[PDB]
Amino acid sequence: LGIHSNDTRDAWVNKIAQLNTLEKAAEMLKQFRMDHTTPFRNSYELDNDYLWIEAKLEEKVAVLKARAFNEVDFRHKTAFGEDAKSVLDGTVAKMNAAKDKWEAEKIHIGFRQAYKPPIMPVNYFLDGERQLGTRLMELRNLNYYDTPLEELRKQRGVRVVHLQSP
Amino acid sequence: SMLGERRRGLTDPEMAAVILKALPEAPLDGNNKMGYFVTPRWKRLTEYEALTVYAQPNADWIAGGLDWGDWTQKFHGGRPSWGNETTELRTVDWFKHRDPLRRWHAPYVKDKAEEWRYTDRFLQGYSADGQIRAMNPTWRDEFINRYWGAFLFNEYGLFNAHSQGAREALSDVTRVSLAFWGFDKIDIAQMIQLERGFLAKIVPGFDESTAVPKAEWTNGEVYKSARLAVEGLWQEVFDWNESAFSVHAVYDALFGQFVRREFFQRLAPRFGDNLTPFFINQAQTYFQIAKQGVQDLYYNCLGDDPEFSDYNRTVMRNWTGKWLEPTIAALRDFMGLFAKLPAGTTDKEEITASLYRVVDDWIEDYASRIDFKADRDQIVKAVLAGLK
Amino acid sequence: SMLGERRRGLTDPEMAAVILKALPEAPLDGNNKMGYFVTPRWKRLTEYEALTVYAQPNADWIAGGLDWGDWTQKFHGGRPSWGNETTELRTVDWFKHRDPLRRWHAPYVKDKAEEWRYTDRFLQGYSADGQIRAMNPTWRDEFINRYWGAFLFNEYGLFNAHSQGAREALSDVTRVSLAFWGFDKIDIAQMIQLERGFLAKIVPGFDESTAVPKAEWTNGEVYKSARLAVEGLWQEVFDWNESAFSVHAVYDALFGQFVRREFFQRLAPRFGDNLTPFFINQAQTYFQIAKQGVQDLYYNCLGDDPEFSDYNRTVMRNWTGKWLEPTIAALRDFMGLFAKLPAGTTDKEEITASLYRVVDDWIEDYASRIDFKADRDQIVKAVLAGLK
Amino acid sequence: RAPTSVNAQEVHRWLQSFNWDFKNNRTKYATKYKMANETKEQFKLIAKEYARMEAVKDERQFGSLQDALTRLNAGVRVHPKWNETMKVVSNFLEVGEYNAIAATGMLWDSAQAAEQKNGYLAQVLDEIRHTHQCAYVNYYFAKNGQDPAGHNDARRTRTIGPLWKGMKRVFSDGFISGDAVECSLNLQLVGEACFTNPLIVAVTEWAAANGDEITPTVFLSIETDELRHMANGYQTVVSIANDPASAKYLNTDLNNAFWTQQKYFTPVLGMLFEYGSKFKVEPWVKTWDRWVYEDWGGIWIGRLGKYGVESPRSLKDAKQDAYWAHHDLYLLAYALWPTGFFRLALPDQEEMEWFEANYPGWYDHYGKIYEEWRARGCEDPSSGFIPLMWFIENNHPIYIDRVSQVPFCPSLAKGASTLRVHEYNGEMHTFSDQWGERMWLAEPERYECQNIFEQYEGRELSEVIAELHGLRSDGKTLIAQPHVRGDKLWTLDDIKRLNCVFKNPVKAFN
Amino acid sequence: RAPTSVNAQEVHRWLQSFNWDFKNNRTKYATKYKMANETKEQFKLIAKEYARMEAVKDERQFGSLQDALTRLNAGVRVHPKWNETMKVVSNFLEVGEYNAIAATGMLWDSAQAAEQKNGYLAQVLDEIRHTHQCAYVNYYFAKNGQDPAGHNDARRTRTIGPLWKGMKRVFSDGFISGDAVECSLNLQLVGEACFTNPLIVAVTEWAAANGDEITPTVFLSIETDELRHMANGYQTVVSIANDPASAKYLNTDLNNAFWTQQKYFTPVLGMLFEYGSKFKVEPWVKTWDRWVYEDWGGIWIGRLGKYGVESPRSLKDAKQDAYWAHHDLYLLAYALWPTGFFRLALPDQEEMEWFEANYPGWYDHYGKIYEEWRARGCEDPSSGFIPLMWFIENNHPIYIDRVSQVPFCPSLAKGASTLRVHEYNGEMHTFSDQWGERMWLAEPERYECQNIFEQYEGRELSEVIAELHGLRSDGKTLIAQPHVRGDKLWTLDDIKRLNCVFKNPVKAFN
Ligand SMILES: [Fe+3]
Ligand SMILES: [Fe+3]
Ligand SMILES: [Fe+3]
Ligand SMILES: [Fe+3]
Ligand SMILES: [O-]
Ligand SMILES: [O-]
Repeated sequence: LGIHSNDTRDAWVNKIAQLNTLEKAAEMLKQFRMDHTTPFRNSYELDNDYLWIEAKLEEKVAVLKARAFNEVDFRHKTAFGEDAKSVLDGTVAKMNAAKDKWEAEKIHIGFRQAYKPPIMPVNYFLDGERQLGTRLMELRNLNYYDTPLEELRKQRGVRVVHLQSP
Repeated sequence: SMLGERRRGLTDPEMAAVILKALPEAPLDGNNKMGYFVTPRWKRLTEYEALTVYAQPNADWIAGGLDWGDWTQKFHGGRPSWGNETTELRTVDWFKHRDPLRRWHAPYVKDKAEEWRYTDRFLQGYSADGQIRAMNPTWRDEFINRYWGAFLFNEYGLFNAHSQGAREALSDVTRVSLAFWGFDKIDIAQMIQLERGFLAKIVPGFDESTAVPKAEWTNGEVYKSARLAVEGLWQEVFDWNESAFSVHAVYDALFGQFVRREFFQRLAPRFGDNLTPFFINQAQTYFQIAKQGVQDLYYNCLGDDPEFSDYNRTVMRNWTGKWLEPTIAALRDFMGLFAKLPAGTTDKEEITASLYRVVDDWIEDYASRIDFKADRDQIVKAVLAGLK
Repeated sequence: SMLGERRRGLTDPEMAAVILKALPEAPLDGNNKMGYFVTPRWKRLTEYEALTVYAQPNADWIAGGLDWGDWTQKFHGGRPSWGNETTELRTVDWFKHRDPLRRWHAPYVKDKAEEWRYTDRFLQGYSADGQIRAMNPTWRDEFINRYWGAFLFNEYGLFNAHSQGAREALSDVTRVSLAFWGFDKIDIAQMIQLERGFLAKIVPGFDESTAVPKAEWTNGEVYKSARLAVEGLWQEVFDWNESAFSVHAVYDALFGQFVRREFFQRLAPRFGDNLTPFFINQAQTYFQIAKQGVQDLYYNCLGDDPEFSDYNRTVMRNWTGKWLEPTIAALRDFMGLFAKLPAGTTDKEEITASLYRVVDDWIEDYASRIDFKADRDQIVKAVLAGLK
Repeated sequence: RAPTSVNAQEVHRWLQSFNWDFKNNRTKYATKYKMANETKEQFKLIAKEYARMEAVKDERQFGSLQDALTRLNAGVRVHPKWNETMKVVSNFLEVGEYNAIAATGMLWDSAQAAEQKNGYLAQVLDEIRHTHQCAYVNYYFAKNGQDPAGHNDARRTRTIGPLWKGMKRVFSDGFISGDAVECSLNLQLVGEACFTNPLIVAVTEWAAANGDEITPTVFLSIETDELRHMANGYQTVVSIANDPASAKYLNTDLNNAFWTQQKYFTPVLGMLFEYGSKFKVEPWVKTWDRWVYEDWGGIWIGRLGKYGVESPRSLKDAKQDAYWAHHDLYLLAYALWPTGFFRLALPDQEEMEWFEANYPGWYDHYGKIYEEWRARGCEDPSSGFIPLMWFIENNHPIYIDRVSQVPFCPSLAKGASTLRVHEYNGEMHTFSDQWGERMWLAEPERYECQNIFEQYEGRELSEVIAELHGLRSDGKTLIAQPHVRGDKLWTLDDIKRLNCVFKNPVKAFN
Repeated sequence: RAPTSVNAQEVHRWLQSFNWDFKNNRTKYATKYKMANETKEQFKLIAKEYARMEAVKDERQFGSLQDALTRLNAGVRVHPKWNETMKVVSNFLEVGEYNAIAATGMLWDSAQAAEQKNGYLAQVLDEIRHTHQCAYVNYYFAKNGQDPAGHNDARRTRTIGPLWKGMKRVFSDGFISGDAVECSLNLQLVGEACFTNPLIVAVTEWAAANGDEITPTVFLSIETDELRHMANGYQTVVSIANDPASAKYLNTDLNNAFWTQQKYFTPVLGMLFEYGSKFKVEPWVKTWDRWVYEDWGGIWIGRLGKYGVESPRSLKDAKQDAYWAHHDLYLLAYALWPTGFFRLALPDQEEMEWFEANYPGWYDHYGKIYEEWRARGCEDPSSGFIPLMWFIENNHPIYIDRVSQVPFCPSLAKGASTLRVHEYNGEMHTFSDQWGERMWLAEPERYECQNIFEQYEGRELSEVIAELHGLRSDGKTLIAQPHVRGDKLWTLDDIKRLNCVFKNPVKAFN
């Protein structure tokens, strides 16, 4: 009852099995990603199982989405009903408008949490990953070592618990 | 020196004695089969499976993975090294795929090397034998040079369409097959140029430059829709599976097969050209080889997935329709080339029979697999409407 | 057991130390080149030459031999194991010959093995690709099955003509080349049957039995004189050089090339047959490979021998005249096959032009090398008399 | 009618013209650089000639393996310690070869010039070959060796231990996650040019010294393909040298790449060589200085100077932290031996003398520790002692760097002892150096890898082993062992009785 | 439309039909027998498949040789005595392989059934492969061994010595001169089935025992082809069994062939094995009895009883003459050491004990002889002594059998001491046994081989050696040596100083 098979995982498989509405399933996924993924997760309580749980959710959302959407939409429409290309183009605009790396990072992370397939079509999603990632790196890698660690720690907003250097 | 300065533990008396002294009396485990934990596709586990399955370090969160935890380093933004998010298709285990030909690197290069060496011998025999003497000059200086040459850009484009897949494939068995499918495509492209280069050497005024065939491809009319379909399958598809499926189970299976088998392989022999068919034999041998792998992945494994069969079929029927249209257009534009042939080369009756061979073969080997209801008469009719 | 019971001197500590202690400080001779005394044909001695030249234990009384004295055991009556008496040709050294392709056993079977495995791949691709659908039924069932089939006996006969030479050849280099010339002929005969067996698998009703092709060969008219010539070259010639020379530099260079290249290779394509040419490609590759060896032995070495050039050319001209007549008769009877073709397949002008290509190639590659005064139009006119 | 043909170069001459222009003809991967579409490649190859040159090598290799080497029982007459070391060396290298396939696929997609794409493509195929070759080594030692366990299932057993996490960072994720150019630097400019190329040859050296003629046969064949990959890396820089973004980003991605690769190999390779062998070839401190400082840092990097490339700014730091690095890590690897998929041995008398001779001060620290552990019975199943207990008893916490995944013990290390602990949004993080700390601070979402203490927290050791199949055929004896002798092998029960339960060491700061 | 092809068996099914009838379709060679028109063959091969099965073997063989074995310096780490023995073993077998090509070409001509011709054909091709394989062994040892002389020019330097003459009888002329069936018996039914097939394997054992892993690699590969040849021999008997001529002639040609083969191999093989090695595998006396008496003269031969084949009537004499045969011959080979193309050594102390232990009485005869020769300085260049002189001083003439060419010294030999001297039409002839005497009396014109004494009569020793290129590259040091040490090598001047002049021993008779 640990690594690959455990009570918390069995619990979630039964939980997703209660889903039978693309809207419901799609909403739970988006919420799951908000609570348990990225350094901005609402908590680290599912740290050892969220990666696996997420995938199992995606499966339910994908199956429902294929049966609910028509060919045209499954290719150009998000699980929520948004127009993929619209979101993609919109997010990129904001990213290119980001004033700094701190702003850019927030845009990218958020995008992933909200539209990662089965929400947004893979073609549009990875296309965004391509444009968004480029801008994030451009801002982050400029004069990468200028800011001393003491200061960088403050910018990140981390709580320093211990430092030791002989 | 004769003995050398380096002492080897297998042959050096002192060192070997030390090694032998430390050896156990018998193996510390009787299970001497690497990959014993892999589920055999056939009667007994094969070398192909042992050496390949599970080489990819996927964690359990990617269907089939045996590892655990997140990746150690991800992309700026958070994207995983490999992830479920890179393809619409879903499965119970990405490691299920099996190349029917069980090709790992060694057998793969062994076979292609043999083909390279025999090809060289063939060319040396063909030229020494003076067989070029009975080849129709117009078919050579016009159809092989310009139109067959132009087709190399098609195969080349299909080759490049595999780049992302080489990076995103979610398993070793699928990554190896994809790589080989793509490498064979560039081989064909290079074989087209090889022939043009050969002709250049044995035909005084033959120019091997790709200038002519390239212009035809980039600006011509015969391959216009063909090029458009390629530019899309390659640079507009970000899903590694849609790319592989659409290219091999849609476009190349219809357009590609028609051009290679029903046009050049069929007409070249009529102009005293056994040279071009020597290379098409390779392209077709490769096409039929890859086909078995393509079928095993998208049908046996995905389309028939114990849990996502329905879903996957829907996605592929979707893709089948999405690209069937550009493929049809490609076939229509190509039809124009028939008007350039010398009077009496072929008749609408023959071309119609050749189109149905492609369509029927396609429906039999691909369309019916995912229950894609395709009408042979409408397809042939739509394409056929591109002649004079 | 683990290590086994047999101790090996290379790895056994005790034995290896015994070996090592007895070794010299350095090699007892710095000349580490086996065959160093062999006069190289090219810049540096080749592995082909080192492993081959002087393997035959000829004494000096057989031109070029390095040994001395009579054989240890001769035939009842006194015939020597090998001797000058087995061939009319003379030379300063029977070891001068060099296969331009430098084929010793390893390279030879390597290449043929590549051809075998690719042949198998090709057939599997051809069958799977359904390319048989567009092959003309009459050409398939009549000309390939009966007439191409009957030709296997011609190649089989030529193969057998090599048996005595395998036994009588006066040097290693010549024996190896001759063996390979013969082995390639049996291979071709077997590839003709291979194709018939293949068609029997992919074409319902096609009978792979050799009965029909054999009856054509033994009792038909088209190959009557061809068979008579083969029976003669094989069993009526007791001179191993007359056999190899007349087979390769007269009969097969004329009749063989015409049948393979100007009839089947030339017409098969016109009937949508890319299958037969696949195998004829091998036969022509083999023909051109053997030609280089045949030319080196008979022209470079014997016909240009510093001491017997004039003598050898006289004998070869003699043999050319002796065998040219039977060869013309063979071609003459073969002309009868053109009347069996569907109307419009070919015409007298095409036939004549193709005859001249073979005759002109023969005059250039063979006749001219020994100053044989061949009259190309006289030869062609004699053959054309066979057209019905 | 002269016999005529066409070769690879004659076709390659027109390869660059194979690509054509069109709106969406561009890389699908995020990147700060622009590879020039006129970039050429060094080797003028086509698919068929490539296959032939590799097929010939395969011929020799498999011929030696299947024939003479097998007839000589080469798979058996190898020192026990080395048989074990190859389980790690071959399988860990295998994943590097494997991810390199995907990496060059990504670089193939990045390049716009046909020749540069073709260059990367050749590597795609080469890395496929190397994957199967490393797999073959394990496959062969499993089939004919003295201990197949681990060789036969490393692909799943490697998962149990902490050393594997760091291997994935430099040989898996570092090769494919990030700016294509960054990955190229980790893989080719640094990975292959600085480490793998020299390493692969060095491995054949240590292998031969220890009776292993199997590895030299395969690895020497792999080595013949590396010149093409070196060139690929060199051309990567040349392809982006003219882009203005280069002067602004290249030296930082390179530095991050250099630190990333050395952070793992400095400790790990020296450990595998010196502690995983009986007969020694050369002291790791000497080897390291030559590879990193001389050959790479000097000659190799020097040639890229005209392209704006500079010696990594962290080079000085790397050299300072290197001296005791491998020695410090073996203590941890052995203390955690039950988590491996290979058998480990403590240094014998001759080795301790060798270590002290080459590393003054070695005995007084590491030597005395090992003798203490051995006298206490760390090699004997009935002792109830696993060295990890000694670390807990003497309050020596073992941490996992959040970035490199490299295990480190600040309170005991003779090498670097810095430690930085931060908390961010309900999660604690432990760093072992200032370069890795910067990486995390600036790119938090790139490094969320759970460490073994986090995953195994509260779990009893034997359960983890059992669940992840860390057992031999008999289903009771452990694959991993604290000695390399054939008797007194530890069983799952011997471990269960220890009642060792994992704890997340970072929680002590709560 | 399923993937289909055609295999060898499927084509072979129709091969018997390939041959057709015509008046002159008959063998071109003299023969007392008629090979049955319907004879079949065991292996259903066609050219393409034959090539593939041999190609696979070559790959493994050459891969081992070029890669691992070369890396292990296998060409060098062999006992000096064995490096010399392989000069003779590999080159002498080479001629057997070579003449076997011509022999099977002759049998291919003899056979009328297409399948039987085809079976012989495969052997023609196999014997070409074997010729090149034995060539490669000498080629390899010359290129990478401790002493290339002899290995590098045996094809011409073997003509200097008497042992070569006998080799040509059993492995050259015996294979191709006579009734095709008689030749088949010498080659296949006796030669390969009784001696070569067993010999080849035995050689790999003695080789491995003395550090030679090169020969095992090649010879074990040669061995994989012998099954086909054994079958050719068996089918030869079958093909002629139902012909009346068989009952009249078969057993006579078989008995003659057996004596021919045995006469040379009985003494020579045992000599190369026991005297040409350091480490022994098995006493020749037991090896011989098992090979000749049990395996062949019992099992194999008995299986052919149903076809009229009987155990050779001369088998008994062969056994009686066998025991001391090889010992008697080494005395002669060593005494005539300057005529060889290899270095020889006197039995060492440890060896003399082995000989005495395995051959009671060996010491009182041969042991004392060697001890005296060493005391006379047979190993030292300044002694001015060669064992031949000892034979002259003690009136022990050395004769050469007119038929088998095997040298013999009836006055000294512990084995057969028979000697028959005849004068005929102005020529003297010397025979050593009653079987060879009958052969000459009945077939005088088949045996006119001049012996070394007849050819060298009145010639000074150093002149013969010089003329036939018996020197090392320095053009002064002899290839042949009376010891295998690396120093004090005899030169042409050392021999010239002996002023040894050959004379024909038979001329003493009036
Ligand atoms: Fe690699
Ligand atoms: Fe590499
Ligand atoms: Fe043989
Ligand atoms: Fe044989
Ligand atoms: O590599
Ligand atoms: O043989």
